[PDB]
Amino acid sequence: QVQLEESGPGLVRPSETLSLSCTVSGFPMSESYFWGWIRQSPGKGLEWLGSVIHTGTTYYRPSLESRLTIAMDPSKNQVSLSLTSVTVADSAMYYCVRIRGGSSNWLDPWGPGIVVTASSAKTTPPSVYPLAPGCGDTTGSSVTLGCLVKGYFPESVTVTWNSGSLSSSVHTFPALLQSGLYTMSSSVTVPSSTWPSQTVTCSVAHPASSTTVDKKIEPR
Amino acid sequence: CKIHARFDSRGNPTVEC
Amino acid sequence: QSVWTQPPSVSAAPGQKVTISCSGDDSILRSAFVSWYQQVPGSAPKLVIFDDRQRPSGIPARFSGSNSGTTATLDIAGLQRGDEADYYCAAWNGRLSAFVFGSGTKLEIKRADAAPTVSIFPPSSEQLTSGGASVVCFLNNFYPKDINVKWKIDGSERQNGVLNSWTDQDSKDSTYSMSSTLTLTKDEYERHNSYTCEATHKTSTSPIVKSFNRN
Repeated sequence: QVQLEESGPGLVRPSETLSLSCTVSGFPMSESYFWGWIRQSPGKGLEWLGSVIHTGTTYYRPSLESRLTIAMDPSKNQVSLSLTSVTVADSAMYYCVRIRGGSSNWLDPWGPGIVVTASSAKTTPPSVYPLAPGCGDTTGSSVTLGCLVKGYFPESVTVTWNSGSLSSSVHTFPALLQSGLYTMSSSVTVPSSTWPSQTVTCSVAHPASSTTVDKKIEPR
Repeated sequence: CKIHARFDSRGNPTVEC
Repeated sequence: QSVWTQPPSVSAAPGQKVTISCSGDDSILRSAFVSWYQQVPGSAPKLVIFDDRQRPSGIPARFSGSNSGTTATLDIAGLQRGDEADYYCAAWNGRLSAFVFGSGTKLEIKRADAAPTVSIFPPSSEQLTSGGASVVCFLNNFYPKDINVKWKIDGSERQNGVLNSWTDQDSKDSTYSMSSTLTLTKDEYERHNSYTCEATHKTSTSPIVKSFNRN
């Protein structure tokens, strides 16, 4: 079965060209299927950009056709997107898709997606802060801890937890933007018998700034 | 009874059987 | 149209059935095949119906589709908690010569009302070095989504400097969670003793109150 993976930059400047590629493995690109691109702006719906087939035939979204080129290289096993004169409104998650065309026009499978921000703002790594209970807090059979992630740009970060218990009782809260910087947080719940008697650490990855930050949650 | 046009293009209307 | 018309939301309990509609101008869907996509928050869309009414291998028979020519429908029967997702229809629009998606429909799965588990956290010493101070309150695993959070500093209500963020519906237990963050300067923070987060939710007329005292 078909395997798709998008690659490209997470941050592009206004008026520059966005270039993405998609590696297609485990399926012949010379079969009768189109290869295309879909995008989704944060909190909004799906938008078709266009598609291409090995014969050279291409279809584009009418509003973007002047700025968009979608092409393929079947030896390299790649489908490409090139969107010129980018604006802030081009920020989105971009997905590569295989398309059965003709009268069907179904999309299966989809790549995992790549987040792309169009902005003039500078890349900024996260500051990460431990959230431990206040002194004298009354402990039930479980205890919640957290990490607060502030002051980064652009999206995204990933927050993971390491604990003695290997609890997956984790909540990751969506990031909010304020004066050009995002803030988010994450909570983990573990049995009170396992913290602070065993370690709980959060790890925060921000690929855009090539930064990873760990914080150990220690009692106050 | 709705079927495909009898796949190297996109947007072809379906036809009746 | 350049986007097909769908209702914004539908909601039902496990075991029940929902129907989601997808409409265009007059009978524009008559000679087009409609497909449907399930998008669980945090993941890519997944094909669930194609060619109006066919299911890919692996998709269960409780997903079904129809296309009357004016309107296409996705039926989801025997609802399960993992069906929570945004659902999108799609089809070629021959009048525009472009592939068109629907506006999307969020499916909420119902459950019994549940009160939040509330936890409060003072600012870390490390943050205070920045000159800022965030006091954080987590309100976890509650239903329904509607909730009110009040912050008090030394028993007095604080309205400015509060940011709230909600999770998407949980795929295993159908609950929601929320973070509330009060941001003050370090100097403000250090002028007061008691910090309180109060959560009012339909599960009780009494707020759930969590506090800490700096001394």
